[PDB]
Amino acid sequence: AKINQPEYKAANGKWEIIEFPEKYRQNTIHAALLRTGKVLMVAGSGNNQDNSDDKQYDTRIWDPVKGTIKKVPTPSDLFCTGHTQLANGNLLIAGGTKRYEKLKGDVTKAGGLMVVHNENPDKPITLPAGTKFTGKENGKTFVSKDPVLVPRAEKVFDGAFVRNDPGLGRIYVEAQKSGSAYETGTEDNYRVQGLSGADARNTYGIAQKLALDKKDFQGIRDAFEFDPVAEKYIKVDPMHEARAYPTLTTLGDGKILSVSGLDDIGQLVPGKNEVYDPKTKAWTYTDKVRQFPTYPALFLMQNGKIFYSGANAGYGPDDVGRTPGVWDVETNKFTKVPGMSDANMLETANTVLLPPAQDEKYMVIGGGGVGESKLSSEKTRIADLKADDPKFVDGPSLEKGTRYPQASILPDDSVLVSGGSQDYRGRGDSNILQARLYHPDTNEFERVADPLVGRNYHSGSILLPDGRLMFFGSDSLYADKANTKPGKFEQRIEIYTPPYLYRDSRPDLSGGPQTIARGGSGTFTSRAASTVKKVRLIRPSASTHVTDVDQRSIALDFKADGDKLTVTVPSGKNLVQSGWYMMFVTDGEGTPSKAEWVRVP
Ligand SMILES: [Cu+2]
Ligand SMILES: [Cu+2]
Repeated sequence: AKINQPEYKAANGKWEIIEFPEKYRQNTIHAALLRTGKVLMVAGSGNNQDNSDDKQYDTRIWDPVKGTIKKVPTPSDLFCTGHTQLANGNLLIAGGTKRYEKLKGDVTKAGGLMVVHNENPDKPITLPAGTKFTGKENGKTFVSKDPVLVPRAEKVFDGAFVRNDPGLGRIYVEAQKSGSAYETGTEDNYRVQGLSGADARNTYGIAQKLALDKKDFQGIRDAFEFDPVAEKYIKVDPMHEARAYPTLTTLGDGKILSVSGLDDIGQLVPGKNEVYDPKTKAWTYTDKVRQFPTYPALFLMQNGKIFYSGANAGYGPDDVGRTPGVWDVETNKFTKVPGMSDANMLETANTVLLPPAQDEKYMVIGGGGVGESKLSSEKTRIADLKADDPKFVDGPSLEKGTRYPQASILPDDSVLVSGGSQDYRGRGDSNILQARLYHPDTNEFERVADPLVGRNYHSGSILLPDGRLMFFGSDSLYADKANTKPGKFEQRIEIYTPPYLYRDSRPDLSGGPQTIARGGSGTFTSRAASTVKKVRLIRPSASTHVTDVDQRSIALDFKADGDKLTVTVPSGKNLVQSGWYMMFVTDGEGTPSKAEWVRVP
C-alpha cells in the first residue's frame, strides 16, 4: 500500500518512528504528559536485571515541540509504580520494586517461589528437598529442589499476647514434568504433602503463578511527587505497604487511593489500601479490607464511588476481586456489574472512560487469560453506569484476540485502539500491527494506518497537546517466532498523526494557560470561533501496564462571538477532578486545535 500519499493519510493518518540518540535511550515502561507540555518517561531499571543489580534507574523528559530530551535523576526503582496527577499538576508516583531476579531451574518446567507459612509458635519446621505442594484450588503439584527452614511463628504482644504472625520461608518449587499443562496462572494456597495432625493444620504454602516466565518480584514503599516545573522527583512520605504494581486513583475528596500491589517478599498485599492526602503529604490506611489483583483499573464515578472495570495486571487469586463492579470506598460496599464477555480474559485488557466523560460509559478492550495463558480476547465490552441496573454489553470486535492494546482518547471523541499481541508477551512473534479508531457515536471501529513498531507488554500511549500521539515500550519475552532466544526491550518511540491533521487548516486557539473553576467560565481567542462544534477538556494520560486512570475527556458548553470563545467548565469534582487539562476545540470538519492548558482548582 502507498501509505504516504495524501489521500491515504487523509483517511488513515500516518506513523513515524523517532529513535533517540543512544545516550538517551531507555526502556520506557511508564509515561505521563505533564502540564508543561513535556512528557515524563520512566524506565526505572527498565526490567533489566543488570540495571536492577547496579541500581541503575532512568527517567527522561521529552519536549515534543522542540524534539529535545533530557535525563532526570531517578532516586528509586520506579519501574512497577502507580501514579496519578495531583490537583497541583505534580505526578504522585508510589511503589516500585527492589528485585525481579529471573529464577533458576529447568526452563521447560513450570515453577517459582513458594512462601511456606508456619502457624506454630513453638517450633520451626524443615521441609526436605522433594517436598510436594499441591494447590488446593488448582489441583497442581510442585516439588522443592532444596530443603527449607520455616521459622517458628512469632508471638506479637501489646505486653499482653495478641496473635501469632506466621513464620515465612521461601523456596523454589517446580513441576515434575515439562510443559504448559502443569503451569498455574493465579495465586493458590498449597497443601504440603506428607504432613499430618497439627503440622498439617499449621503448615501451608502460598504462591503466585508457577509458570515459565519466572521472577522473584518484590515491592517497595517509596513515594514521590514529580514536579513538572522543577523537573525533579520530590520525596514524600512512604506508603505503609510495600507495593509493586499498585493503582493510584483520585477520590472525590481529591485524596489518592493506593490499591493492591506485591509486598516486599512478593506476596499480594491482602486488600490493605491507603490514602494519600496531598495537603499533608502523608498516607493513612483505609479501615476495611478490599482486595484486588495488581494494577486494577479503578475510575472515579460521578457519584463518588469507584468503578472497577475488571482489567488488571494479574497476581492474587482467581476468585477475589476479579468481577467488575462499583466500590463505595467509604462504606467498603462492592456491587458486581454483570454481563462481561470474556470475563476470563481481563488480565492485560485496557479500559477507557469513553468521551464524553459525562456519559459514564466505560469500555474494556481485549485482554488475555490469567498468567501465561494462551487465551486472548477480541472483544470490547461497554458498561453504562448511568443505568439503574448497569451491565456490560459487547461493543465492536477486533479481528484477533489482543493482549495489551493501547487505547487513547482523542479530542474529536474518537478512541485510538492500537497494537497489542495475540499471545503472552508477544510470544510466537504475535504483535498485532493494527490500529483502529473507535467512534462512540456509531459504536464501530474504523481501521486506520498500521503502526510501524509492535507493542505488547510494557507499552503505552499518550495524547499530546498538538493532537498527535506518542507510543512507547514493548517487552517481548522472546526475540524470535520460535521462542528460542530472549527478547530485547523496544526502545523506539512512535508518533501517530491521526487523519484529522491531514484535512483543512485547524482552528486556531489562544488565551491559555488559564485557571477556570468548575461552574466557571473563561474566554479564549479563536479567529475560527464560529466554526467550533465541540470543546473538550482532556486530562493528560499517565499510562503503564495497559492502565490509565487519568485520561478522560469532558465536554464543555461554549459560546462564540466574533473571535472570542467562552467556555464553561461543568460542575462536580467527581467529574472534573481538580488538576490540569488540555483544552481542545474541534470544528465542523472534526479538526482539532492544538490544546491550551487549563487548571481546574
Ligand atoms: Cu539481580
Ligand atoms: Cu511490569
